[PDB]
Amino acid sequence: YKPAPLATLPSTLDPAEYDVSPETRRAQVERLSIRARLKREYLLQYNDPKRVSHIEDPALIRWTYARSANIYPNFRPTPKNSLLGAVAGFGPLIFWYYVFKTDRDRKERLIQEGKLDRKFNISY
Amino acid sequence: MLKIILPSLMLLPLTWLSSPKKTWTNVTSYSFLISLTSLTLLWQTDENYKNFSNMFSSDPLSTPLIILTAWLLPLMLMASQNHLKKDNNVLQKLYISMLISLQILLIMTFSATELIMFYILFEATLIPTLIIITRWGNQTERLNAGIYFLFYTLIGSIPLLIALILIQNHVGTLNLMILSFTTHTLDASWSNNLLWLACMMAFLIKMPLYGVHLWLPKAHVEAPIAGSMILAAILLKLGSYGMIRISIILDPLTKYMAYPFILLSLWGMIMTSSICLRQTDLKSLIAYSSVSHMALVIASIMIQTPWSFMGATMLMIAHGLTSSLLFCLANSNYERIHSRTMIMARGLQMVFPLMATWWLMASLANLALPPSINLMGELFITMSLFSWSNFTIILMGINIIITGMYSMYMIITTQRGKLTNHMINLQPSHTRELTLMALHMIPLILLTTSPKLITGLTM
Amino acid sequence: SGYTPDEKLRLQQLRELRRRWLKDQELSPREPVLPKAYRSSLFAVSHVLIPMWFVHYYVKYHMATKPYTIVSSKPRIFPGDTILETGEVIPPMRDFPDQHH
Amino acid sequence: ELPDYRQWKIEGTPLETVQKKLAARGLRDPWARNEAWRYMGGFAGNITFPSVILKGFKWGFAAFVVALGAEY
Amino acid sequence: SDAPPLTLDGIKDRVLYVLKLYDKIDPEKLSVNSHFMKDLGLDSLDQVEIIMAMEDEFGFEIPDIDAEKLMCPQEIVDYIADKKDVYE
Amino acid sequence: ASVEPDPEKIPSFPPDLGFPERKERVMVATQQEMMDAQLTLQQRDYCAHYLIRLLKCKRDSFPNFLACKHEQHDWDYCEHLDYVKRMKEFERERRLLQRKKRRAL
Amino acid sequence: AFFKAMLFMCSGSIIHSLADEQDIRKMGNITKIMPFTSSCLVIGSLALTGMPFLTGFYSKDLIIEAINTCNTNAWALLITLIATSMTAMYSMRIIYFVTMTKPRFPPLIS
Amino acid sequence: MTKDMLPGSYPRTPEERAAAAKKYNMRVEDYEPYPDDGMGYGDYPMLPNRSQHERDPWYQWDHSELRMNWGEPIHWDLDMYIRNRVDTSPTPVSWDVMCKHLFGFVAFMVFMFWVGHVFPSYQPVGPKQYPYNNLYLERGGDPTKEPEPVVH
Amino acid sequence: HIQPRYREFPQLTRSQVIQGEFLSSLMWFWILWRFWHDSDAVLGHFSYPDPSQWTDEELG
Amino acid sequence: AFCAPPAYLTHQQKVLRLYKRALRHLESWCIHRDKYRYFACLMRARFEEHKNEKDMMRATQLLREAEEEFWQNQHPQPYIFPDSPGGTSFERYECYKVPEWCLDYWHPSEKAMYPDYFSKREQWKKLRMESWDREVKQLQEETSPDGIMTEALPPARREGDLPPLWWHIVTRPRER
Ligand SMILES: CCCCCCCCCCCCCCCCCC(=O)OC[C@H](COP(=O)(O)OCCN)OC(=O)CCCCCCCCCCCCCCCCC
Repeated sequence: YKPAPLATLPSTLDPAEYDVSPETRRAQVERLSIRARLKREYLLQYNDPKRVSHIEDPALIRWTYARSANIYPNFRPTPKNSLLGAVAGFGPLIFWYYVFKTDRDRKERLIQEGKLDRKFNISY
Repeated sequence: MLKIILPSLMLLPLTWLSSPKKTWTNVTSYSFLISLTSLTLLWQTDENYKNFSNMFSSDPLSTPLIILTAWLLPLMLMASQNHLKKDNNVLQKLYISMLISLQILLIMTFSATELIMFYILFEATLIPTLIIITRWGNQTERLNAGIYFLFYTLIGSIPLLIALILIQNHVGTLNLMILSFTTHTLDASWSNNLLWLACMMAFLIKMPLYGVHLWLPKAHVEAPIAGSMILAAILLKLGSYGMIRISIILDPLTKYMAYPFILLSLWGMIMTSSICLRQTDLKSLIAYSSVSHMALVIASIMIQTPWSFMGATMLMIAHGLTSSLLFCLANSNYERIHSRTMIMARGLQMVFPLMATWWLMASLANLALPPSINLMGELFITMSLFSWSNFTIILMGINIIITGMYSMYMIITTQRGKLTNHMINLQPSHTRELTLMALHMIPLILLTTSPKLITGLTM
Repeated sequence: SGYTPDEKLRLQQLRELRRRWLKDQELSPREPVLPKAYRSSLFAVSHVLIPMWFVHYYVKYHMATKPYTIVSSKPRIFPGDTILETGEVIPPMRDFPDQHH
Repeated sequence: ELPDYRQWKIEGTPLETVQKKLAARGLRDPWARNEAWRYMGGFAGNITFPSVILKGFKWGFAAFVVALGAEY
Repeated sequence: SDAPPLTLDGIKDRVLYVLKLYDKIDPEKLSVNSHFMKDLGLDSLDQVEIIMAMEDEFGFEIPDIDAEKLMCPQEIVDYIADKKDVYE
Repeated sequence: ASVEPDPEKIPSFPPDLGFPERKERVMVATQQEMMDAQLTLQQRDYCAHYLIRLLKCKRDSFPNFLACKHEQHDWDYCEHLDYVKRMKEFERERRLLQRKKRRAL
Repeated sequence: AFFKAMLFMCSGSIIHSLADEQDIRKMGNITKIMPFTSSCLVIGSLALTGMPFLTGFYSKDLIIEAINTCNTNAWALLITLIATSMTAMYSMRIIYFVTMTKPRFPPLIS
Repeated sequence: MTKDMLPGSYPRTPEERAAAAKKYNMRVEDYEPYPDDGMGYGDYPMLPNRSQHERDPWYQWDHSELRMNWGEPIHWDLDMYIRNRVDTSPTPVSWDVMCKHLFGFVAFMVFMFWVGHVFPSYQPVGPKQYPYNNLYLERGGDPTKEPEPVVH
Repeated sequence: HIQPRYREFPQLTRSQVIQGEFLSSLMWFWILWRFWHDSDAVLGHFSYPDPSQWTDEELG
Repeated sequence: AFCAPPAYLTHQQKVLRLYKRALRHLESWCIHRDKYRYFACLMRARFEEHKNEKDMMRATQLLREAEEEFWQNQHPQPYIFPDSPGGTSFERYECYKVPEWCLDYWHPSEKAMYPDYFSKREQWKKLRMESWDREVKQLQEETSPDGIMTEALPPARREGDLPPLWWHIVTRPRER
């Protein structure tokens, strides 16, 4: 079974979950004792009488800030980024220009003879 | 025309001459009653356009924009009733003394026969918008966008102030309905060629290209509920309106010169709509959709075919009502959760059953649902572009393929799924933010029925 | 793997509470206060008769009055029949020599 | 309600003649008296596909010969 | 439109019904509070055999970590019921 | 292919060659009577004369629609011939194609 | 429009009668337990393939006739003739695991 | 909310990693951000690209329909890895052999049409002989310009 | 009416079985009443005429 | 859905699960019943053989290598029950599970109909308000200061008290 970035391989392959080691097992404990400090803080805050508003969910607020207001403060113009940032803005924008002017010029010269005898058109 | 604005001048004392618990009702009451007075100028029994005064006038292009501007007022005057509910008496009147100035100034723009009176009102509509955002915005970044909105615009508008003056010195009067007659062609000269950028870009700042549009998300996201309506509904269109006007005196040298901005729109008319797929904030999402659609107007005026203008008035105004609608739909949740994000509330329609019908009918106005005026707007523009070049549909089609996704995905991840049962603060619906949506759609339901009214100069 | 005792009252006290809450049953004794021919020979009157008076008034007196709303095809004439506008009677068809079947 | 738990014997079913091949290896199959409510009771297992492709052939064919002698 | 509401006795008289078909344990001398591993002579593997009949009896396949816990047949009547919201 | 050299690409009548007095195929139905009976274009053979019978019965004997079977047999038989008449032009052109190679000696 | 408007219409008579299950695997004696749906499903599936007059003939015959009587193609014939014997196979599969093959579905006969 | 409760900028000074993970509620060894190759990925974590399908459809998550809890840092691209758009879940057939039997089956199945269009299944018959010339008129032709010479 | 049966086969309520037996019984009347009459599902009756078994008479 | 999965405490339920998965990925292959009842016991013996080893290496190398084989021998469309993940009826009747807080927004002419249901509900809210600090206090003085915490799943210690977090588990809407 050959994995990929998609169709990723399951847990039952991929030799984690097997090595019950003193240093590999302590991770799963404190990686989960933080998951129970936290579920707890939600369950204690979810059904609390007088919680009236919603659960603020700061892990989602750290996500949106990271994605729309912490981007330009972490921008360093390198290569792989500016050639990458010019092929994307001007690349197709220059591609289509040589696709339309050719059509407009193809279409135009065909008028100048009459080789594009126009069908029963009014749309101009 | 004076009959229409001079009352709007007189709504402004009425706010200050009315007690607090009786002034919303009145200035809401009569602002509808202005709309009727603002609606007599559909009496266009002949092609002889309605030239009331030596400065004012009317036009089958302006007349929709006149009437829409008076119809968003009661709509928006009412949407800010629960916003700024707890505050001082005076701000609760001053926001109204400012949100009426937009009615007066904008009606004086589309009524205008000249460009300077339009110019000084092109920008005098900016004082009542920078002031709404920065003084009632619920976010820290309210100021960074007010600067953007202030300064993206003027950089394009001050060369416009240099070309309008020059056309006077060449002609003398500088108005519409003379320059359309004294329209001497141009010699394709570098001197005579930067004039395009002068008298075209201020209007392409407002209709946002795929470049300068950064004021469009930053301004919406921060405007409370109503500096996004007028900022999208009409002010966003106020750029388009001038380009239908001023493009008459430059028609020989826009055949070739518009290939950038016929094309800087069509490409970014996909990019914005593609961004619109993968976006978190909900009020940042109607914005990018509004660039994708007004990008089709930028690629309308630059073909100058008659249907292309028809496909712009039908797409501008139609976008003006579904856009202002969706903000009400979103701010009908921000008043509850106080967050713009689109995943925080993902399972409504168990709780807001009837509002879901307004999200639905609005999304279908957002996309092209045919027996309508958005699709009629997104179609005649598609037909002009086909005639322009038959390889535009490879672009215009990808947006349609996209535009059916986000306008559904907005329906999915806010009204379909498991409810967010950690929200006790979902009050079902006020009767007041549930007639806002009626004052958008029933117009579309009716304006769809007689879109002979909504066409422009050509038809 | 077998319900440790301290994981047993949490899983039983919730029951007598759930079994009680779940017994918030709607009171069958008393609940919301709420202060053929005739079934078929009026439907057709309501829907198959009265709208026909509205449509026929529309199709006979607006559509028939406009030029090209109602335009048919021809009534498919075949040889050996007359016509109810002029008495044309069209001619019949010739030999049909034979077949075999 | 819920008939007796002593009626679901294996004998006669296809499980009988499936238990042999497990007895030839020695496993005894603890189940197959639960999954046996479908062969012995009511469902007297015999369903050949020429009983649904032509179900109703008897009466209908009998109904034809009337019409076959109703031309007169 | 059918399948009347099961209430706790058509379970208990139907769970124990099932266990008597197993033929490796339960010689008509079990009970409702009768544990498996300690006082009936089962393996842990012999327990996964049991839950599948119950799964095959209703159709709501038990998760991985709930068959680990369910040993007594009362506990099986005790988990089926808390989920399906019986005792109206 | 179990080689076939070149029996029929798919033409008919590259030659009209043959026996001297070959007759002309004759139509039975007058045009103006026939086109004006709204018959279509892809459906009008030389056997369009049996098919107006097929519909002058179907038109007037409108109920008991099982009435024109005695007249579809009249038509479709004529349309079985023309499918055979062209079939003779397959075998004719075949043998002719074989006869044009038979004269290659 | 008289087959899929039947088979769904006649298989949803199963999928709602017994539990919400809707696969061939876990249900297998619909004939003896339902003499009605197992009588009209055949009228659908047997009319689906080629049964010489059941409306899978007055449609299909003129297609299977016309397709092998015309200058059309070679490969698109076979992979329709093979598929013409394939509307029989999976229709023979509905009428085997659901309609034959002594039952397999949970005990409660609702 | 606090300024130093939100994200930051590529935690050099490894004591910051000790603070970032406790900010993101993560074990320190589990924390590693994007490789600092320019773009705005700051101190935000990597979180290997799991979809929200292989998360337990069982255990009763807090953010049900999204398979997350109140914290447990969100993935960057949680606008495709939700359980509506993309599934990176395992697959019984490997990927590379999935993308071989598909394009392999089609590409063969395409080439078999070309072989058919060269050797179409044609009936041994001639063409249709229409009543008149080719009728010439109701097919489209003016009877003011020429008639035509063709005849059977 | 509402009569589940955990196991052994249930009652028939003789309107499913008579209509089910009738709808299928109505077929083989119609299929056979149509095969006795309309037996044109085999070659028609038009005698495919022997592709090449005519010995050059009426050949050019 | 009711008990938390921790980090798995042994090799056991990694096997008792593989006897659960694969055994269910055989009835799909064995659509019939008697056939399935034969090939299951042959799958039983493959575990009843190599039952107890004490060589944990070779005990895993039978286990890990089972899914170097099982993965390439399972069924693409297994039989997953309705109401279970992926298969149908899973989230079907969730559109009709409203979360029971919304019932505290009606008013008379909407809840004055049947005043009996709300004659109960008000004193449930009292059972909840008169039991919260007494609940959190039991959570705070719990013997769970350090280290391991799966959830601690604390019950009500035997007095007149009302247990830990229960407005979740009680009052969750009804399945159908
Ligand atoms: C509760 C409000 C009820 C309102 C009335 C209900 C019926 C509404 C019908 C609306 C449809 C018509 C809308 C547009 C009509 C436009 C007519 C108009 O304004 O044109 C100008 C016209 C005068 O014509 P002009 O050529 O200038 O010279 C006249 C010479 N004597 O001007 C006119 O003289 C006629 C103007 C008619 C405008 C209709 C709107 C009136 C609303 C404003 C008055 C509000 C009164 C509030 C109560 C006052 C206290 C009693």
